Amino acid sequence: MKQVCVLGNGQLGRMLRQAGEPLGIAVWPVGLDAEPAAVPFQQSVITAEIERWPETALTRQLARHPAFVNRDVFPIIADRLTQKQLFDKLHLPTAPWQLLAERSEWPAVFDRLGELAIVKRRTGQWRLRANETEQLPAECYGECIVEQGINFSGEVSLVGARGFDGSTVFYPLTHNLHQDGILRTSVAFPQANAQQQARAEEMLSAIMQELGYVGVMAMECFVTPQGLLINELAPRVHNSGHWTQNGASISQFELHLRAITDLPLPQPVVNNPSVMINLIGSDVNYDWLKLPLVHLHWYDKEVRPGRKVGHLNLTDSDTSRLTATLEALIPLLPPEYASGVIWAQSKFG
Amino acid sequence: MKQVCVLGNGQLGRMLRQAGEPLGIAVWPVGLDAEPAAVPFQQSVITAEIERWPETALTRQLARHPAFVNRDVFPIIADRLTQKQLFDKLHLPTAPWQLLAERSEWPAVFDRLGELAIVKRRTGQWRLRANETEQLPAECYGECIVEQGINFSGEVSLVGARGFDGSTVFYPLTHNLHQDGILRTSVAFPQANAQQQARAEEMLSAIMQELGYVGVMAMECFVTPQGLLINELAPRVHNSGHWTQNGASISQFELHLRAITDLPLPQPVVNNPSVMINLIGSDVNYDWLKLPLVHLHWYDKEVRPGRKVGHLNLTDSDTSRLTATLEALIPLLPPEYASGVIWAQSKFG
Repeated sequence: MKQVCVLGNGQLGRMLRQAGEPLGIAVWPVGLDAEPAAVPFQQSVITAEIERWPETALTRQLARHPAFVNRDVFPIIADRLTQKQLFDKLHLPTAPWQLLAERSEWPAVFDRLGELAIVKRRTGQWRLRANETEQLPAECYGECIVEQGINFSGEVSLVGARGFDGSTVFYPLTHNLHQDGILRTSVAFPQANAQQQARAEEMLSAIMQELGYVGVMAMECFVTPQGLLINELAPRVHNSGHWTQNGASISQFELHLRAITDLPLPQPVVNNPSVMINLIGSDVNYDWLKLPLVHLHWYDKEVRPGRKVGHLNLTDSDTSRLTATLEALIPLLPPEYASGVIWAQSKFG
Repeated sequence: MKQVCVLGNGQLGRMLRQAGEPLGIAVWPVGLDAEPAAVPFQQSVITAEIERWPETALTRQLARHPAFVNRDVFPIIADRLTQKQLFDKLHLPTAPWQLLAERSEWPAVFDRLGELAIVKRRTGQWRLRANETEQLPAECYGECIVEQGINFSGEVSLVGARGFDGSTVFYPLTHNLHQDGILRTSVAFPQANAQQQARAEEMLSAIMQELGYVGVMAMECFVTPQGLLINELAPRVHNSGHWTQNGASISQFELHLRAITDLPLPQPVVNNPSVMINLIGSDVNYDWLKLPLVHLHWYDKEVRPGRKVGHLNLTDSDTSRLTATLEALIPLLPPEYASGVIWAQSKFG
């Protein structure tokens, strides 16, 4: 019996545990509060569904763990500065940026970055125009970064994994839809554009290798006129990959578990397209289940506005049946969901 | 005329041949490269000065030889795993260990084995602390073993032999000094501690018998607070037994030859203490011969750093004369030899 402890007590941890079980792998999602005595830390591999955590009884001992996988990577990614610098080091396309040091810069920051300057904290964000300069916290100077405002045609993410052996497997690119800064819909086609897929894998491998990363990692990018631009990275299973639960032969959760426990890591097989619909601050509606293609993933979380409470995965070989199902779902969902659905739908047309 | 072929062309083979001659026993040290036509394999007993060898024209035919003595033992000893397991099977004290299987273990490996974990390959070694875990090759997992880090008071070896008849003879324990993983000095007293000597013979006989071993075998141990611990075994004449050339009535070389050719195997007689000083990557200095007690064994090998090129054996009934000689040798030897000499000297005081 293989064992794994997951630092973080959310749906990702729950979903990892769910995938673990049928494989004979025990996964123990742990909260930060928790006492080091409650979890089998001592005899398991340790992973995390969170990028950064506070210091506690637990996390203290964890930084000592001999088998806390990718322990050192988190921080690099946790900090926007270091993350951005990593892309730079590898010569990967990303949006032009620089850390915010002093007001003197302001003038030329607008010169090479243009009209809109996107300010961001290192550890939310501002969209300042030349005159809104004064609107920013003073505290920001040297703790906040600026990025060129990028106009993309679309967004995509590359989900893949790397093993201890340097082996690497990837899923097809997934098309994402964010609304109000929230992932709402993801679509995956079994056969992405081969060139674009190739271009993206190239960048993710360079990254994983450089980092000595073992396990599942997601890379978010913008589709632009001058190729793909790396936007952000996630050192863990990621929402945009949920569709793999029902749409691939090996899910992202399983994949993550296989890699860290040294299990085999062949390339997953995707035969059909999938559509994932994220459930945000909405209540369960068992009516959704009248559609046989629908697969409900309820996180069992107290419902709240803006809170991801579950997701729906749809996959089928029949795109018509697939689109029909989306339509049918419209009315069964709150209105805010309509846009996302049509969007998804818009992909099969 | 008895005949023997020695698989391996080193000093051990040379020394066996030297001992063979006056007894009317022809010994043919053979290299691996060699052609099966060059050696009288067909009409001799075959032995080896090496524990493991590659596949060749020679070694091919040898695995067919009807008189390749202890053919099957080598491999058992060649592999640390199987060796360690043999001690286990016989219930002999040895340092706590386990093969390295997975990172999950790491945590508890440090629990029962302690602070320092000694990693070793099966067929060099690492001394990893809990955090140096990541410093080990990935390849190691399941091809490398871990051993408890043992704190011994001293090191000793038991050299002895077993005949086809199950008869068994041993030399007194020999005190060894290793430096930088290299044997530097060995001291033997005619009368070892009777209990300790008894305890050690008990373990070596159990081993030889179990293995059906015929010939000379050496057993290296650690002297600890909870008795002797078997460290390692050598299925052949061993460096720590060189002193027997001049310090015993029957040398280890002769003994090895007698056993395998079915000659008589009475217990050798040791009347005095002996001191052997190994010549490592040093040049011959005929000045050493101004000391009448010194017996030089030059291997006739191209000199090289770290290479054992010869040894000096000293034996006498007069311990004062013996210690004086050691002192005298200090200056005639490179400085690196000083430590070993004083050590040896330290035993007569």
